[PDB]
Amino acid sequence: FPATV
Amino acid sequence: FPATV
Amino acid sequence: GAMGSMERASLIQKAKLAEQAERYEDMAAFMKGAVEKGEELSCEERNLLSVAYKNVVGGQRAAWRVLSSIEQKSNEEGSEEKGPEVREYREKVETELQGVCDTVLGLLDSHLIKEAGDAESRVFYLKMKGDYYRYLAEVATGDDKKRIIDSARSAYQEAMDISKKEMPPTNPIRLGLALNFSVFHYEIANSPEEAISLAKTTFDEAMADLHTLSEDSYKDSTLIMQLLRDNLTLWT
Amino acid sequence: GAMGSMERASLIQKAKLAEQAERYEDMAAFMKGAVEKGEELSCEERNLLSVAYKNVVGGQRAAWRVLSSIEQKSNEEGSEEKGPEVREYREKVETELQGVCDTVLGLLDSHLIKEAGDAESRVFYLKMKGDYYRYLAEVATGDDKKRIIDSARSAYQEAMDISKKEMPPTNPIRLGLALNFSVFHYEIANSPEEAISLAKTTFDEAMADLHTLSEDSYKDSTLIMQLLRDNLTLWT
Ligand SMILES: *CC(=O)Nc1ccc(-c2nc3ccc(C)cn3c2Nc2c(C)cccc2Cl)cc1
Ligand SMILES: *CC(=O)Nc1ccc(-c2nc3ccc(C)cn3c2Nc2c(C)cccc2Cl)cc1
Ligand SMILES: [Ca+2]
Ligand SMILES: [Ca+2]
Ligand SMILES: [Ca+2]
Ligand SMILES: [Ca+2]
Ligand SMILES: [Ca+2]
Ligand SMILES: [Ca+2]
Repeated sequence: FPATV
Repeated sequence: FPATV
Repeated sequence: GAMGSMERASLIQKAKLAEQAERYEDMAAFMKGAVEKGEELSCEERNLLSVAYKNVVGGQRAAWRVLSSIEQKSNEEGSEEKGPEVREYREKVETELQGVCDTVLGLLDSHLIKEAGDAESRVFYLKMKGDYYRYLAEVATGDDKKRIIDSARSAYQEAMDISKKEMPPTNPIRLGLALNFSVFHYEIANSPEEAISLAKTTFDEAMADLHTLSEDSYKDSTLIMQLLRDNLTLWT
Repeated sequence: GAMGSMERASLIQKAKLAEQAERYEDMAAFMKGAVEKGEELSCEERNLLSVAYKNVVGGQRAAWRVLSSIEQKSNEEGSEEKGPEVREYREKVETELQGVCDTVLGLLDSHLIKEAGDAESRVFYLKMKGDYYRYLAEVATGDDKKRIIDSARSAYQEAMDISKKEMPPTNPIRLGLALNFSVFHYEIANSPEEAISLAKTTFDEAMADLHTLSEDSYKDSTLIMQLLRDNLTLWT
């Protein structure tokens, strides 16, 4: 999964 | 802490 | 609500304790109580609200993904019938997840966003609105999926417009918003080229502004820039 | 209860799914429902019950320890007064922990232990009884601490007597019981010499019986023996 903040 | 199962 | 009898300051204090104890459901309940006192949230307080719900919904999402994968496998050719239980339990988890998203969206709508005038607070809350509609979109399968997607998009776009006008390109809120909206494009809106373009442009404009920053601000901004780079590497 | 309308087999199926999704509160609720159907539990089913509650109470214990440490620091000389909130929140967590222990002890008393005739099931349930009284003892500070300690001791001792008469010295249940009762001695009963003696004797008697085992049984027994050794190394 891609990075989110 | 000591090991327990 | 349940927290109606507790002082606002005591709620904040206990949210911080809950964070230290990794009790994120309790942290979320304390911060919900604090929001429902009706006063605006400070920067620190906004961050406590976001951390608590991020961790609660993050666990829900991970569990939903596990269950969805099992359910998908159950519907392949040659799979033995096991009854309604996998679907029922995935549905239970999904309904709980939707309820947490609805709770956060409700706090934003009553009345955090409308009272947020400063760019940093308004952008922070609109980013959250985009994120929790995005989590709703991840599990949406019916006649409202398009509308949920559009609600996410609209919130993120309003946040982006504000951030571009009012914040420097290295601002951590601005950067994190862009990171997440770029993921929206890739994972939700079926727009990988838009995702890549946004990540790239964001990274490059931040790089050009790093020279203006203190050592500590530089550290914060470069950490988020590395996440943009990580996604670009995944996608290219 | 809440699970009264769900089939026993569906409860078991969903407990397994909950385990895969790391949803241990849901797993525990499903297994509580299964126990309340009134039928005895198979070996696999006993293991699901124990895993679910172990993980729930394990998280509670870790949070309680964090909060207790903060509270202890708040009562040192030179510490600034911060009000009742740390104590109140530690008390909340403690009360929840006590409620989980009471729930498990209630399932054992109504009616898992009295219907357990085979040595392997009876010893398994009495070990659990000792463990959950031990967790109660960890947080006990009033006029019942002595009685809680004695309840743990009594359960463990009954389990030990059965296991010595009915199970081989390499049996994993027997070994895990001894491991935990030895920790009881060290951490709860202020009997470190008893703890050390028990761990040592258990290890040595298991070593002498390993020759009788298959490859897979050998692996199981030696894994638990290593935990005995790890504790001995910590304590000597
Ligand atoms: C009040 C306010 O400004 N809140 C705020 C600012 C910045 C962050 C934040 N800073 C960093 C630095 C490095 C990394 C990897 C992440 N990071 C964040 N995360 C974050 C969050 C949790 C929300 C929205 C934007 C960002 Cl970047 C956090 C909170
Ligand atoms: C029905 C039954 O026999 N249940 C059962 C048997 C054995 C275990 C078990 N086996 C191992 C092997 C290695 C290690 C490190 C631990 N281990 C356990 N754990 C355990 C549990 C969870 C409860 C009671 C005794 C033991 Cl040893 C588990 C379940
Ligand atoms: Ca007040
Ligand atoms: Ca269900
Ligand atoms: Ca305002
Ligand atoms: Ca039935
Ligand atoms: Ca409290
Ligand atoms: Ca029986």
